[PDB]
Amino acid sequence: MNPKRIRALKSGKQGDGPVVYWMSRDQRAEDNWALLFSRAIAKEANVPVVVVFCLTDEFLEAGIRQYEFMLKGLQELEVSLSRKKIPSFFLRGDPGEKISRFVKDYNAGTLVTDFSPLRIKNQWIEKVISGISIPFFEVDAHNVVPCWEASQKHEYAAHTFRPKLYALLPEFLEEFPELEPNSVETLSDVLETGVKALLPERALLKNKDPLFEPWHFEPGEKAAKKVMESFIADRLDSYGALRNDPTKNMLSNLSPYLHFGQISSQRVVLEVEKAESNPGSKKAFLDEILIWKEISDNFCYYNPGYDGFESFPSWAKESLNAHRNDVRSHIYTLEEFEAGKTHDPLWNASQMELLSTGKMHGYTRMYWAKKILEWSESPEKALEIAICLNDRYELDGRDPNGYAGIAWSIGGVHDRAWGEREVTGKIRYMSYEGCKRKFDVKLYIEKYS
Ligand SMILES: Cc1cc2nc3c(=O)[nH]c(=O)nc-3n(C[C@H](O)[C@H](O)[C@H](O)COP(=O)(O)OP(=O)(O)OC[C@H]3O[C@@H](n4cnc5c(N)ncnc54)[C@H](O)[C@@H]3O)c2cc1C
Repeated sequence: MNPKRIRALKSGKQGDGPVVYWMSRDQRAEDNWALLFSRAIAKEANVPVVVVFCLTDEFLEAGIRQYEFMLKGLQELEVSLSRKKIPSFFLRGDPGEKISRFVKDYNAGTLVTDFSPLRIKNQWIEKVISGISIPFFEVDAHNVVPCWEASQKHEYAAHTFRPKLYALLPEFLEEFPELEPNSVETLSDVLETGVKALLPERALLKNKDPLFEPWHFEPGEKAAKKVMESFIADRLDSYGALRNDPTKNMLSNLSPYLHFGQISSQRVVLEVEKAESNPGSKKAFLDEILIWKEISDNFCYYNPGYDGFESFPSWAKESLNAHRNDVRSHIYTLEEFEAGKTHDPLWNASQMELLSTGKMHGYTRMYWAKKILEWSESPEKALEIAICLNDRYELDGRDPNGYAGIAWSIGGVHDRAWGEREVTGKIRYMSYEGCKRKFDVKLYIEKYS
């Protein structure tokens, strides 16, 4: 219990009814600080707690691979919350209008949401505060250290965020207390109608066969815990020296569960720190789930233009601009990149892996984004192409981790200058020849036709 995890958004008259919790980024019952604080505030106010989720109108911007994954977990979440006397209300529409009408017609006392630094989340918040008179608070239930408490500014490098975050670990890395219980439309409805609207835009093969394969990642809080415990007892020892070999999938595979909030990163760290494994293989894992993951929330929180050329460091903007008029080797289009029609079979295999599984390997995701810059008309055209492709097919898309990693590959955010070659400038270059020495490229290409 720490009061630094909750920040007030608007102060008003405390109502006389139930505490409404606005679930957005953390779709789980266990290990949800925003859910725990909702009950704690409800208990001291002699009022029940209720959880609300808003299905936004932006779902038609992505495929069904993300729609079915999150909705299937919501079906498990509704039953898991019913076992704790907490009613889950699933609304469909704009949050600025659905939540404003829900608070008034339900007599809410205190309305709480979870933290998300993305622009669209701030878009809803601005409209919510314009239609409520009750207190409005938000809780960071996605980061071990609150994003505003870790650093009060945009950190420039990973080696500068590591001392600040690791110093605040003993105050914020704590066990999760139990969520004690209190004292309309079925989800199968919207899942059927939603899929029907996304079917014409589903990615297919030549024989009218859908490209997505949904047997790689089962959604749900239950399946998320099995993936964590399996990775620790079978892959944690080999994560250090095999995280960059996509031929062996020696990764946690938590990104679909982590992005949708189906599992807490603080719970994952607790189980890893209390697991006797290789010393080097462990330190490399927390470096990604603590430093690199929570620096992405830091990137989107303190940079309003996180998806634009303006958020690049000064040295990268000067480097890339001096190479805007350099002759590009090739200029593929959005339709070419989407179906993997480039002359680089390592890039095609990376794009084919994303279409068929919905989760590209960590190493190949850097090579995939940097070649987009090398084959684009302008750096700004690469940002849009990389964002549209990542957010449409990645199960972990539409996440601060994506915009930060896209800014890392194209603009060198949280990176330094390198050799100065044409087009890419001083940005870190990843050659096909350098990839042949790191791992078996012939194995990765043959794994995806
Ligand atoms: C251009 C680009 C786009 C990306 N798009 C996304 C995205 O939209 N959403 C997303 O969650 N990840 C994205 N990744 C970040 C990273 O690739 C993924 O976190 C990782 O691939 C997820 O698969 P994993 O859980 O099996 O990896 P693991 O090796 O198991 O990492 C464990 C966790 O640490 C975090 N993590 C790992 N690597 C990074 C990293 N480089 N930066 C920040 N956090 C990290 C992830 O949360 C990850 O779940 C992107 C990376 C790049 C370079």
